[PDB]
Amino acid sequence: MAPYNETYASDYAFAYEGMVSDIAPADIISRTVETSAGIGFGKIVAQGTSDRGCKADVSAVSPTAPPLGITVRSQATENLTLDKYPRYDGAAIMRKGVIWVLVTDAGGVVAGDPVWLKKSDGTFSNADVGSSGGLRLAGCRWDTSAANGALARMRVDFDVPPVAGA
Amino acid sequence: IKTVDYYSMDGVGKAEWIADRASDIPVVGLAMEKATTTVHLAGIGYDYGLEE
Repeated sequence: MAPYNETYASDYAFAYEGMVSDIAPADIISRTVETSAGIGFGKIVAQGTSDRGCKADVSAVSPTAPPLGITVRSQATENLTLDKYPRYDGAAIMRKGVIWVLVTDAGGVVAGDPVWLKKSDGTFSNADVGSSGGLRLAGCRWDTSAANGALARMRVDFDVPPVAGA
Repeated sequence: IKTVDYYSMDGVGKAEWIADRASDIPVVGLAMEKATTTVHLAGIGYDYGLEE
């Protein structure tokens, strides 16, 4: 009977942090979490050192060492970390479907835009940062107009090599 | 007969850690093999003369 965090919303929300939207194709890949803390749901991941592991640290990704994919919302995750994949757990990375993610940009994004990754934190945006600290995920595009700090769905394809931007 | 040959077989696979609805599930496989040997002919015999 818990009425806390009641906002009396006008209508239903759109999605959650890492939920997918149904479509026939999806590469979902099982990896093992390597970071000491968990990994959030809609997040980018790099290639681990365990030959099948992944890390949440993408500060050193390059066109030669591209990022691995994006985690998905699992909803059965050990109930000790709130919404995360705990250490030593199947990660369920996705690299082909359409997924809801979080926007980090001042002016927001619109339907068809490039997707730029900020290597410092691992956040998605519309344009390059400008100090050799951003990559462009070459095969990727948005699918929703959204403001700053809101959820937008994007279409992703990680087999296309990334592009470095200074 | 000329040769003797005969048959064997072996299989190969690997299992892995997977979780959370992913399509990644590994697979196994099988094989077979044949091997051969040969067979040859030899001989010995005697003789004698008419006055032996």
